[PDB]
Amino acid sequence: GRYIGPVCRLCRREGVKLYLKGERCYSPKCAMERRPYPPGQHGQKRARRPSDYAVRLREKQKLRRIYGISERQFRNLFEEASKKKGVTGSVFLGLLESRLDNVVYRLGFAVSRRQARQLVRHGHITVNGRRVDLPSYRVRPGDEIAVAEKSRNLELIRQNLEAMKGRKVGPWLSLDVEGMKGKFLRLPDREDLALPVNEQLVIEFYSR
Amino acid sequence: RNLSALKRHRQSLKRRLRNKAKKSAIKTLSKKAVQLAQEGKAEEALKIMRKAESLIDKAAKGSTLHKNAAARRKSRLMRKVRQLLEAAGAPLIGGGLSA
Amino acid sequence: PKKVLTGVVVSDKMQKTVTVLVERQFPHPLYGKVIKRSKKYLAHDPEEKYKLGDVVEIIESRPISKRKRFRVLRLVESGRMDLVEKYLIRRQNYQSLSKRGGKA
Amino acid sequence: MVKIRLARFGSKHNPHYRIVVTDARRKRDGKYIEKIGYYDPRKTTPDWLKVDVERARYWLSVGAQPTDTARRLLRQAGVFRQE
RNA sequence: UUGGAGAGUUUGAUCCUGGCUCAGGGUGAACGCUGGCGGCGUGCCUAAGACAUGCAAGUCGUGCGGGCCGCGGGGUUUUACUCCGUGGUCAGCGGCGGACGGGUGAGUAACGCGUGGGUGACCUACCCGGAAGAGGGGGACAACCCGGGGAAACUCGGGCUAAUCCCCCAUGUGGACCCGCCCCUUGGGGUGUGUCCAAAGGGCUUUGCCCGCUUCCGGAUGGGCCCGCGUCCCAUCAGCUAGUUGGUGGGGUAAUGGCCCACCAAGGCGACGACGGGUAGCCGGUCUGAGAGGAUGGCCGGCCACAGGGGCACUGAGACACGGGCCCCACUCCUACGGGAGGCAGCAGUUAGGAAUCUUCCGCAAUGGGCGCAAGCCUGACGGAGCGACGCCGCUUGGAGGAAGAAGCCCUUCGGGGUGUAAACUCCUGAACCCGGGACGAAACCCCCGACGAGGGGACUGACGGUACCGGGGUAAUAGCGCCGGCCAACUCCGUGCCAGCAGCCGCGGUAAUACGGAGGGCGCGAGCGUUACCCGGAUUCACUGGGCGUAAAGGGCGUGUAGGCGGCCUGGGGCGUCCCAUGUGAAAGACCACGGCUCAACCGUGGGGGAGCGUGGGAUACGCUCAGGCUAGACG
Ligand SMILES: [Zn+2]
Repeated sequence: GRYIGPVCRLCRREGVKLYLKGERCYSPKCAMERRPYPPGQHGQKRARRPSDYAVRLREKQKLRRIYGISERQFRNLFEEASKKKGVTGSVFLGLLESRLDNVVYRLGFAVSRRQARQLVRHGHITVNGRRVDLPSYRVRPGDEIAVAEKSRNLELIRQNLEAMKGRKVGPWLSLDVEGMKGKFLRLPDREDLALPVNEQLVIEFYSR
Repeated sequence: RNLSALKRHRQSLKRRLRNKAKKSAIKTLSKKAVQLAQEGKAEEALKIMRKAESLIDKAAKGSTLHKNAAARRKSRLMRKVRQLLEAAGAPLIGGGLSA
Repeated sequence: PKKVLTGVVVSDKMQKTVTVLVERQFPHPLYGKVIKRSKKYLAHDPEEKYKLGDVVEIIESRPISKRKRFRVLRLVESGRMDLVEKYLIRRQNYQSLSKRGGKA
Repeated sequence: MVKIRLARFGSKHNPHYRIVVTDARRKRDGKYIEKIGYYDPRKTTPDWLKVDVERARYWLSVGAQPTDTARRLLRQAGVFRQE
């Protein structure tokens, strides 16, 4: 049960816009537009001061819910991010951004993250020549993440790339629209991420 | 529920007897050669020791006498003899005795 | 390498055999201070040479009797009862501290 | 009679062997004497077999009948090539 | 320096002490609600209870002789009888394997295990290497035939006979024992005289090649014994011991040894905890922990121990021998009541016990092992499948668009808010499912050429499995559980009324319940979620790190001094502790880093690095220790 349910309910609980739908979470309605109050009968109510755990909590959630990954995998990542030399936080984000599904998002082959996963589990994604249906696949640097020959003629992918003429791609990635390809240059750096999170709060969270 | 892996037992018996008739052989001859040196029979004593020393090494040839086993046997007999023959010196033959 | 130890002959009641007090020192496995433990090894004197209060070296040898796996190597320093006394008094104190009957 | 043979170390359907030298009487997956190269049935890597003849010849020299399959691998290594 | 989070609770209120409780991580789990998929792993933790059935070690006719059933062929004019070759089948004699592999943890607190050592106290089948030899003579017993006993299991007796079975004799390269000497130095090596000891044959491509045989030195591997250190709780267990400790001789073993016996002696151990009791296989590792430490030792690996309970030995390189033997005991079964037959702690399974732990599956293809010249036989070792959400890891139940927002359900200050982009509806993709193709693992032994060497060529052979996997087509296609007073993320209505009930702790509930029960809503996690149990953690609450004792629990009623601990200034020696260096060891697997393998990961491979402890050698000498010399500030006169 890798989630899948009401989405802009979370765009709402966190108070921060969560780009979970791509188009539409741009039209007067990711819900945060005009309705920032959280879900429930009690949305419009005055919110008491959030206890230390509380803040650490929601800040962890904001991260997790963004990539939409099951805590089980999220945790595991964090665990393996701690065994690596480097900054226990920036290194986290590194792996997170190293996910096949995620990459397809940044590469622009998909409207949103959610849509990206499907693109993979239905096999519309090549990698160094062989397809791949497992999103948890970690893309190493210098990989040729592409599109299924078969899937190039798609009413979806096609309408997406058409949009990529105008948008710049993540500084650590390259893409050849004319050929629906794209590479992973290097592990992006924190100073290269735009997230509205606070890693420190996420790390703090795991030491309770 | 029979097993043809009992022939071993069927055979052990044959060896049990086998070894037995050989060891007891020794025991007896040794115990014979010994009593001789007591009386001082410097001739036949060595005549028997010799029959002993032969039997012994012959049992080591097989599975009867472990190996070094035979050796003990030999050392324990010759040494036991010589010492006795001090009561009546002069070995007539000089068979099983270097000097 | 056959183990070699050093100690004092504290018992001289046995035939060809002598009891040796062997002191050993070492840092405690958790409390770190140097604790001093010890052991009696039954040596083996063929010629009845080593006497009480003599410091001798022990050397691992071919088993000889039940509990007597060492021969005496050489003598270190003759003439030193002071050590033996200690062994003795401790023994004496052992006669006390029981449930038979305490007196003065 | 010490032999020279394989040893399972892969996993269910992922067999990875260990050419080693050990007393006949021990197990397949048992304490060996001196491992001398490995062999991979499936050959997933370009480097699917190694031997170090130097040692391999020690043993045979000393007296260690190898396996039918084992010998085969040692032959590929060039354990016995007297050219 | 890649590493350490706390909260609730004694009061009217405060601070300290202090106990209780909780949040975390973990499991060979079990129970509840729910339950789709795959990979890998794992699954009696209790009665070491009892166990039907089947299978779990055998294999050689290139060691020897035959029985049964049958075929072919010879000597016979013919008949009967007979001779050779042969297929099948059976067992026997003999060799090798059964002492491995598989299980299990009862016992065991011990040189049992860990670690480092010793063996001038040792053995070691088959393998490897090197040296020497196989000369002559004879014997026994099964099978088989004849007879007797018994209900049975099985047994007795008489007779034949082969062999690589057995025994004699000679040769002796050599080897053994006594005695002497030389060297060494615990039973090590050289040597001299005396004495004693060897051996089988079989097959072919049969004048040579293969297998096997004998003695001896060496090797390799495997193992016996022995020593230092380490090894749980109780002192409401304090003295234990008579082969007991030692000695001489003798026995016995591969061999040291009170191991055993005889005699001699009077010893040996204990508060550095003897003995007694309780408990428990040990370890590599594993869990937790900031670490120290605590807990653990199933799966895998190493060592040990038992194979219904106890005893014993045989045979053998090896056993005191799980599916060999002798005896006693308890149990179960056959019984003509004399007497017998049994041992799943092998695989599967049965039943019992229990909270609880699987299929009487597939295969011998692979890896290994036994026997064989080989073809090959055996191989519930093993490789595979199956069952269990028991763990872990990966996967799905869809994606994009879509109202100032439907209905229904809840809340209302009745105006409206909420569930909610959620739905509906639009399009797109397409697990399942369908067709086709379809695997690595597997290349050897063998055979041929070559010299049965090297080298080269040829053949056979998969349980998994038609599975993975690739191609094509293809349906929008499971969700649940805990929780929402504080700790602790999540608040309203109603029902109720110290009731019914919750509850880890504090507590909640007697008509206004964010704490009971439903509901909407919310948080958390997701094929799972809770629960109980148990380990470590929080707990520096047994305190080495890292605690305390005026009144919180805690100075002994006081002194005396035993053992022990601890100790002043200068000089030197030794250098035991102590520190530095080099070296051997510290198996493998695991952990760690790195690279790679299976679409990822779990899982796996390969390579690197690290280490405490101990052995040996070398060094240092402040400080501790020790010996020596000297002092006077402690002490004493
Ligand atoms: Zn949105």
